[PDB]
Amino acid sequence: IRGNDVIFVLKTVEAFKCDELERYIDNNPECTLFESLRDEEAYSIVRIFMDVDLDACLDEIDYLTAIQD
Amino acid sequence: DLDENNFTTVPLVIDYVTPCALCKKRSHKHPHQLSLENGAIRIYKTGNPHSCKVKIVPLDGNKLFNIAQRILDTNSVLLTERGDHIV
Ligand SMILES: [Zn+2]
Repeated sequence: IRGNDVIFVLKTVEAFKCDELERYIDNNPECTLFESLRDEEAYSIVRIFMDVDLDACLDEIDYLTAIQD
Repeated sequence: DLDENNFTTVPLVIDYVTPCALCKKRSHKHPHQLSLENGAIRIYKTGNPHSCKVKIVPLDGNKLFNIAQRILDTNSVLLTERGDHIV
């Protein structure tokens, strides 16, 4: 694989590079793009990611210790 | 300077001989600070919060554990290389 430098996005589609995506984001701040996989079988190697949502507000100290743990 | 009644009031000032034991920084913007939360002492620097990671020290209790710790502090029980304790 040797890595991938192409990012496929869906508007609710495009295949942009790092500079291309940066320029498009700078031009359109309100555009809603979702990063996905252009081909599941070809480049299934991806990073490790997680999404966290807690409907409350925390101070700096509590957030720091909680994120460390 | 920090007593039993003023432990969290006076921020603790440290020396700069060695870098921070928590973040390896030579010098920090502000001195450290101690706070109490659920029977645990949190140690953290003021000013830049992300500069220093928060440390935690618990004051647990369990009288029998304290007694065991104190008896170990006197250094009366030892473990020989053969695996048998000497007192
Ligand atoms: Zn530090």
